Amino acid sequence: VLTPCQQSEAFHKREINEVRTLENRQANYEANSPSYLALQSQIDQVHKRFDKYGTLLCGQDGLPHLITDGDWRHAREFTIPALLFLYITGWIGWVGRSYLKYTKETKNPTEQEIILDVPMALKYMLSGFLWPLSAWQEYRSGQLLAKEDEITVS
Amino acid sequence: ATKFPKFSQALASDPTTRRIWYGIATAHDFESHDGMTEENLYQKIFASHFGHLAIIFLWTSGNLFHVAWQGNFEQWVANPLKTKPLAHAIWDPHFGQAALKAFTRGDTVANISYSGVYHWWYTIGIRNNVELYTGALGLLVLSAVFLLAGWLHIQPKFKPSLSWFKNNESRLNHHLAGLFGVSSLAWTGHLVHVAIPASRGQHVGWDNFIMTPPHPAGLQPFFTGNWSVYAQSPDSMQHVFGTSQGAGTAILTFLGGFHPQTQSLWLTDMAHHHLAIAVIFIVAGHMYRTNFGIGHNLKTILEAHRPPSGRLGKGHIGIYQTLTNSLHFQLGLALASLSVVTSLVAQHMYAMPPYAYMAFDYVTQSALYTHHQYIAGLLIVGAFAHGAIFFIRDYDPEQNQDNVLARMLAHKEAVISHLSWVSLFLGFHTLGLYVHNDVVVAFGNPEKQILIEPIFAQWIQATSGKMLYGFQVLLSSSTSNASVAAQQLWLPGWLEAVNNESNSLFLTIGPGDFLVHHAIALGLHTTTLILVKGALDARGSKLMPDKKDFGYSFPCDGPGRGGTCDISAWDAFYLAMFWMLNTIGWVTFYWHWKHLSLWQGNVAQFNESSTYLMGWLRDYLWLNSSPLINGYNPYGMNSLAVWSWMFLFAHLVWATGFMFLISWRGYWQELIETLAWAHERTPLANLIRWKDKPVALSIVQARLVGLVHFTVGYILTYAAFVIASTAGKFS
Amino acid sequence: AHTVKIYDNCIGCTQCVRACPLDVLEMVPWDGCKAGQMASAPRTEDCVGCKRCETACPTDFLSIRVYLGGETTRSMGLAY
Amino acid sequence: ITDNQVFVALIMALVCGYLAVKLAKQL
Amino acid sequence: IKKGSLVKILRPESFWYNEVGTVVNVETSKVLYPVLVRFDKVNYSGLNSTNFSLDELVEIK
Amino acid sequence: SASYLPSILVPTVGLILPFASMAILFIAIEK
Amino acid sequence: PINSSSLTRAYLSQLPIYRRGVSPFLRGLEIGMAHGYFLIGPFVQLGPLRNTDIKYLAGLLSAIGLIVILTLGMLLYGAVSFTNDSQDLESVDGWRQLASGFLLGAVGGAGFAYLLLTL
Amino acid sequence: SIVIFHFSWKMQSDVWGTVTSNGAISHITGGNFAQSAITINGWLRDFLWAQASQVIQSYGSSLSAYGLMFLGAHF
Amino acid sequence: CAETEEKYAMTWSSDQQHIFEMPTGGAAVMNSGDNLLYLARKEQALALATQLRTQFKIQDYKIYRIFPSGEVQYLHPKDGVLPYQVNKGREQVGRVKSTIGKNVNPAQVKFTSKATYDR
Ligand code: CLA
Ligand code: CLA
Ligand code: CLA
Ligand code: CLA
Ligand code: CLA
Ligand SMILES: CC1=C(/C=C/C(C)=C/C=C/C(C)=C/C=C/C=C(C)/C=C/C=C(C)/C=C/C2=C(C)CCCC2(C)C)C(C)(C)CCC1
Ligand SMILES: CC1=C(/C=C/C(C)=C/C=C/C(C)=C/C=C/C=C(C)/C=C/C=C(C)/C=C/C2=C(C)CCCC2(C)C)C(C)(C)CCC1
Ligand SMILES: CC1=C(/C=C/C(C)=C/C=C/C(C)=C\C=C\C=C(C)\C=C\C=C(C)\C=C\C2=C(C)CCCC2(C)C)C(C)(C)CCC1
Ligand SMILES: CC1=C(C/C=C(\C)CCC[C@H](C)CCC[C@H](C)CCCC(C)C)C(=O)c2ccccc2C1=O
Ligand code: SF4
Ligand code: SF4
Ligand code: SF4
Repeated sequence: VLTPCQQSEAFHKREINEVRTLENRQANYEANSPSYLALQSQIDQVHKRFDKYGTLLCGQDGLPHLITDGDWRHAREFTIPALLFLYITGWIGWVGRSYLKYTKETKNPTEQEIILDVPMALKYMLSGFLWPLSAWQEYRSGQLLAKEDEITVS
Repeated sequence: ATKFPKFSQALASDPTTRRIWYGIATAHDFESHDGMTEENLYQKIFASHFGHLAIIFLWTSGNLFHVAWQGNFEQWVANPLKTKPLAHAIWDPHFGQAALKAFTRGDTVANISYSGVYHWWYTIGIRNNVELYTGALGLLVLSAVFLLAGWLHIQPKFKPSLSWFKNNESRLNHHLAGLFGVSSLAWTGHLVHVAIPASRGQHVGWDNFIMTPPHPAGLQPFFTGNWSVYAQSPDSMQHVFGTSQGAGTAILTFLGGFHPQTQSLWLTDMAHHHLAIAVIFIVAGHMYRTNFGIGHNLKTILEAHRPPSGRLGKGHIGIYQTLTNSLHFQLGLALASLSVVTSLVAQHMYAMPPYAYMAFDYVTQSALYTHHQYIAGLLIVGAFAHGAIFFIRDYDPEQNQDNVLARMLAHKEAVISHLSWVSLFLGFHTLGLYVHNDVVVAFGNPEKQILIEPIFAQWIQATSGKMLYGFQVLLSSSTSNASVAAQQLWLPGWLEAVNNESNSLFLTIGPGDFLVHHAIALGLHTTTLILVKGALDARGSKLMPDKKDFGYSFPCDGPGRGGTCDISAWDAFYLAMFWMLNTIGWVTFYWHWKHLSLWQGNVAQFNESSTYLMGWLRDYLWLNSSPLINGYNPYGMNSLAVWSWMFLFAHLVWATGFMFLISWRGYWQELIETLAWAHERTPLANLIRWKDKPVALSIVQARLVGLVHFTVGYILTYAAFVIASTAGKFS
Repeated sequence: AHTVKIYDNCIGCTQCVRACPLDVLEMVPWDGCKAGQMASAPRTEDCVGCKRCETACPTDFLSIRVYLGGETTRSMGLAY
Repeated sequence: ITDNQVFVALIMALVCGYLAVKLAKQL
Repeated sequence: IKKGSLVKILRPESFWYNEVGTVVNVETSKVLYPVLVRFDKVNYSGLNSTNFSLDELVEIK
Repeated sequence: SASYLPSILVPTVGLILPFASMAILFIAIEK
Repeated sequence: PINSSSLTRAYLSQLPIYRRGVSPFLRGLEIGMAHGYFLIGPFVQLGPLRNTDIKYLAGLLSAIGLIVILTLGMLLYGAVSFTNDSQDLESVDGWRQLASGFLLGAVGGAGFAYLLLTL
Repeated sequence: SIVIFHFSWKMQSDVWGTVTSNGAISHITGGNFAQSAITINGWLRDFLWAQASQVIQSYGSSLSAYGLMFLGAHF
Repeated sequence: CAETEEKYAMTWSSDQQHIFEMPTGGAAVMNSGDNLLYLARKEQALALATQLRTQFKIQDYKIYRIFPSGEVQYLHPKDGVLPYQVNKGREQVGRVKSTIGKNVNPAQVKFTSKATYDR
């Protein structure tokens, strides 16, 4: 059973346990100690850390579980960093593919991957931003894929 | 024939010690002998099948005899919860005095039989030692029958013709009907006549099984189809297994679910079960033609399945030829199907425990599952190993002209690239999440973990009535179509077993299920990356396309072209055996640490401390090896001192494997020359000269023997830890 | 004995014979190549099978292939 | 639970041992 | 056939099977493998330049 | 329960059978 | 080379094998006369029955227990190797006389050490 | 590995530790070497299992980086 | 040993007392005029042939293969010719018609005593 996390009791027991247990280290230093100030900022980083989990689903353990159905009530858990992440490595994959299909036709392609042409590298590094409708427009052009490359026997 | 390898003259000319090792390891390789053609091959594997079966029935007569003679079986029948099931007795002359006090259970000093055998023999209806003796003689006779046949079908005019072996057509008419259909029907003839009355108190031994019908009225007014009388009065609630109290008299009642008391399946359910499976298999026996001619020609069944869509090559035309002529294809399908059957057995022996007073002894249930999982992985790896033997020594791409198989070898690059993709993805997304959860838990904060609820398994448990999640779908919702559709038939006896948290059926699920089941799928996809790699690149790769010429387990190609350590199709075996032991590793560590949380009771001990890796190495390996590694102390010992010894022993097996796996031959081949120099040069021993010349082990054998010590060390270590762990926390 | 077979990619560049430390391979005048040479392996009874030839065989794919056959005294290369 | 049936057992598997060596010296 | 022509191969055991390459040498002296072809990428022996016959020799335009 | 039988069979199969069976198999290398 | 000098040659020469001519039964009876007297030693003081009055008898049954195995190895090695019949220790008959000499001389060495553990 | 495992366990049984009043002696493992170094179950139990208890229980505390350099170094 | 195994006797001549290296190991004296050398196996002997020939002119050299029946053979040189140099006397054995690309599949060699390249 996935209780809403702001009212799970054992979750709040983890709040009391980490605030008080971290406060057991705070019982060593004076009021103006930089260590003591660091544990002030650390207690801030525990109460903010637990109040900013108010819309998760911590179950019977008091530990905030997730959901990967795309329920749209839990899209901020997984599917929004899913689309964000696939944008970032569609960037990286598209930059790497575009740079290799640059340096495949140069003078010395073996030298081009040791010593990156930072001119043309930082050309493609930035130019792969609109990769969904650049791969979709190269894929309709018959250029994204290939045909009749290397293979073994059969 | 002249010396040793009475079968290969390519090894009898060898003067080294390789004639011994390769004389052993190529003994059963019947396809590569001196002059053994096809009829001389099937007429040898057919006899050796009988020798094998007689070894099996000699073994089961072994268990029947030791339980009959050294076990405590009927005393166990008296109190199946209390008394531990005893195995065979001990005769050590090494147990000095203090060991014997750590094994006496009565007059016997026997081992405790952690193999679930008394449970299955107790649900069969064996309630004496006398029936065990008559059964043990009843299988010595059967092993003499099978040795008689294997000796008998190697007698020359009784060696059957190969056209009989190529009656591939009709074995399926007889295995599905006779072996599977009749015998399971015959097994209902046990369960109806023995297990039901000897569970309902009636001692129906071999006397009154024709005078006491299992139903009080039977078979003269019962060809009329009044079959609801056989499911009239079930055994409802107030019954203990073995007596006659609180029990009805119906035979084939399908209640569904468990006993209330013994937490096992009803034997009425198994009688009706094997009866229905029996009828359906006997129906499936009428499938193919014979001398009669009412059935299916298999050529007409693989020829007809060529799609007009055209995507699937020129169809299966070519497959029926390469099953008759092949054997490693047929053995690959055999080990594939038997292996998935074993994993199904393992995934149901704990989940639906069939045997009364199992899931009450928490060691035998923990050994049967792990047993059938390691045997499951061994037989999958056999299916792919003989897959690669099929693609090398048995594959003809001219009879398989652009066949489905030749299509497989065409797109094997996409197959291996995508297996490597999913294996890479799961390996960065189990290990990523376990190192995330383990760093984060390590940094004073179990809360900042990534825990993903495995909602798909929770939803599938909601489809089978587990109401503890709140999805309210087909069976968890009590008003749906399937919920009303079997409301009288088998649901209310079964949802009690589902919604209960005592039994091991449809377990409660945290994110440890998520992260582990992704780790398991990592193991399956890595292990099929290897096996499907060196089964599809078994024949020829762009490193060396000569691979089909060298056979299966050729060593290498030398240092040429960069270096060629382990290119063969035998490497895929050799590496996916490590991945087999690993993957079945994680399966059985996960199962065993799930049930050491259920059986202890603290499920929160699992679900709080299994989402990261020090939960495993802390809460499971460091803690549950404590009654193991206290098996003997400098204060004394106990009964676990065998396993705690074996444990250590098995580590010494395992690491000796590394001596063969890491450090290869040419070290030792120039060290044996120092040993043979020192033996030749010394006095008093240069008389005793070798006959076979001392030679270090060849690099297929060496990787094989290092693999064998890796398996024996692995499996003996974990068989020590399952049994010593659960037998230390209990019994 | 290790059957060494020398196929028709053998353009006769003699790195096989100069690479073999056993003189199992020689060169034979064969009017099928530009150099007119093609290696032969008569004395494969002395052939170790160390595949040092197939390292230094600069053909397309391995004119000279060393199939690991029987194992005699000399082909096992033991000192004693 | 008795002794004579153990003798009968090792008789029957001694005969089965004779079929084991009997099958063994033909293949 | 001619020198310098970009040529795909049709022999399944080459490292450059189904990869185009430039013809260096064409010999007219009864050699069974007269056409010495080298490539962009390189096999395991460090050796791009190999040679072939005429049947395994497909030019392009 | 003939309790004396492991005191006969466990040695005569445990040690002396992998003595004479070493003899039978190892001379059987040279037969 | 070195460790092949005339003291080494003279000492290895008059051993119970390299000496010129003995009947192989007595040639083995000298071998077992050494070894069977020897092998009582590391079973009396260190064996499993070293604390009862069977300190000495377990030396006999254990040591002769090794001796019949060692003669079994003798008969295996003369069975497999030494196929010729040159009547010396390189034969079959001379080797089985060497083995029978090792058995009777070795059990004689065992009983000799056993009766010499009386004092 | 066995030079230091000889070190760090004989000198937690026969040298190191604390003392109390009247010259009393208290090692870290408490004299648990000569009865336990002679086997390997005594070795693996009494040293590689028992001395792990301050490495394995180190999460949440300041030693926990070692608890990360214990697991990953297995890796 | 020399009683049952082939000892390879490399014979050769030189001009100056140089110092080569044995395949046994360690330096050797290298008699200047003419000298033999009994060796164990052929790779040692032709490894000594490469040991000498890649240094300096050592020619008119070849091992007589002493096999224990007594007679000799003529290895290396065989035909007063160096083996990678072409003599028109060596008759070729060990070739097939084409590359690996026309070798038969071993499912055609299966249950027959042929090889996968024979055609
Ligand atoms: C040029 C960038 C690039 C691109 C577009 C791809 C794309 C692909 N790789 Mg990959 N790969 C790359 C670099 C790249 N790779 C490098 C450098 C390595 C060596 C570590 C690998 C090793 C590798 C393996 C082992 C496998 C793939 C696979 C795949 C395919 C599945 C996607 C995947 O899981 O990626 C895999 C991604 C990784 C293993 C790590 C990411 C690789 C680098 C670190 C990211 C790219 C950055 C790159 C260096 C930028 C260079 C250009 C820039 C300097 C201008 C996909 C086509 C799989 C496949 O065949 O599936 C079909 C597969 O099994 N790749
Ligand atoms: C009705 C007739 C009949 C029957 C009973 C059999 C029976 C058999 N044949 Mg056979 N055969 C027949 C007709 C028949 N044959 C005909 C007509 C032909 C010619 C066309 C052949 C040609 C033939 C060949 C060529 C071979 C056999 C072989 C075999 C044996 C299979 C191995 C085995 O025991 O597996 C037993 C398997 C099972 C009992 C079931 C395994 C899988 C199930 C699903 C799991 C078990 C069920 C359950 C869950 C577990 C119970 C265990 C318990 C502890 C709970 C088996 C004894 C083979 C052999 O070994 O030689 C003897 C063999 O090589 N047969
Ligand atoms: C019924 C199932 C079955 C059958 C009939 C076969 C049959 C065959 N397999 Mg096989 N195989 C199977 C299952 C099966 N396999 C499975 C399940 C696996 C995966 C584990 C394999 C993996 C496998 C490989 C890798 C190879 C074969 C090969 C072969 C062929 C020759 C076998 C031989 O000569 O061995 C001779 C007999 C032995 C070597 C004895 C086995 C001893 C093993 C190696 C170690 C066991 C020692 C034991 C653990 C020590 C006990 C000590 C204790 C402490 C535990 C033969 C056709 C070979 C082949 O065809 O290549 C030419 C081959 O290379 N198989
Ligand atoms: C701890 C042991 C270990 C680990 C982690 C692996 C991991 C892997 N094996 Mg493997 N293997 C092992 C032992 C191990 N093996 C053993 C003992 C054998 C028997 C020899 C094999 C045999 C074997 C075979 C035969 C195959 C694999 C393959 C693979 C890969 C599977 C795909 C995957 O999960 O990628 C996910 C990637 C990982 C899990 C890598 C770990 C992530 C790293 C640690 C992070 C990157 C570096 C990090 C930033 C630290 C920087 C270091 C610093 C110096 C800067 C994976 C890398 C297969 C393969 O290539 O798949 C594509 C393959 O075919 N293995
Ligand atoms: C698998 C079968 C097997 C069997 C039955 C035995 C049996 C025995 N071992 Mg043993 N052992 C085995 C395997 C086996 N071992 C293996 C595999 C190893 C290697 C790990 C060892 C290593 C080992 C050691 C290191 C020692 C034993 C000892 C003993 C004896 C126990 C002493 C005692 O308390 O009895 C009371 C003792 C007696 C009643 C005296 C019996 C003396 C001999 C055995 C009987 C007379 C022999 C006779 C002259 C020759 C007849 C043939 C012979 C081969 C039997 C006992 C006879 C101890 C021993 O040496 O005892 C003699 C001992 O120190 N064993
Ligand atoms: C290499 C090779 C091979 C391989 C081997 C193997 C190993 C295979 C694999 C296979 C396997 C290993 C198997 C598996 C299968 C699969 C399956 C079978 C799955 C599916 C599933 C299902 C079907 C389920 C579902 C369901 C449910 C859940 C309930 C309801 C209903 C149903 C039933 C639908 C072969 C021989 C072939 C060929 C030759 C070569
Ligand atoms: C340390 C040392 C050493 C060593 C030691 C030794 C050498 C010893 C040995 C010893 C020995 C080892 C001895 C032996 C003994 C014996 C004798 C001297 C004899 C006796 C006799 C006999 C034994 C007899 C027997 C018998 C009998 C009783 C009966 C009948 C039969 C017979 C006759 C057989 C030396 C000196 C070198 C040097 C210094 C140091
Ligand atoms: C929704 C959802 C989900 C998912 C699932 C799915 C969706 C699955 C399926 C799967 C799929 C649906 C797949 C597809 C794939 C296929 C293919 C066919 C691929 C493609 C690829 C490619 C083409 C690549 C390339 C590239 C690009 C594009 C960019 C740049 C880079 C590279 C070059 C790499 C989950 C449950 C998680 C959660 C909830 C919701
Ligand atoms: C230790 C080691 C050895 C040494 C193993 C030796 C040679 C074998 C010793 C074990 C044998 C079985 C001992 C002989 C005693 C037997 C009782 C003799 C009979 C055995 C046969 C009849 C089966 C290797 O030969 C080797 C080879 C290649 C890679 C790694 C290694 C390697 O690590
Ligand atoms: S190591 Fe020995 S085996 Fe492995 S590749 Fe180099 S040569 Fe071939
Ligand atoms: S094959 Fe390769 S190595 Fe042998 S000669 Fe022709 S080129 Fe030189
Ligand atoms: S096989 Fe080994 S030895 Fe014979 S030639 Fe090729 S490399 Fe030289």
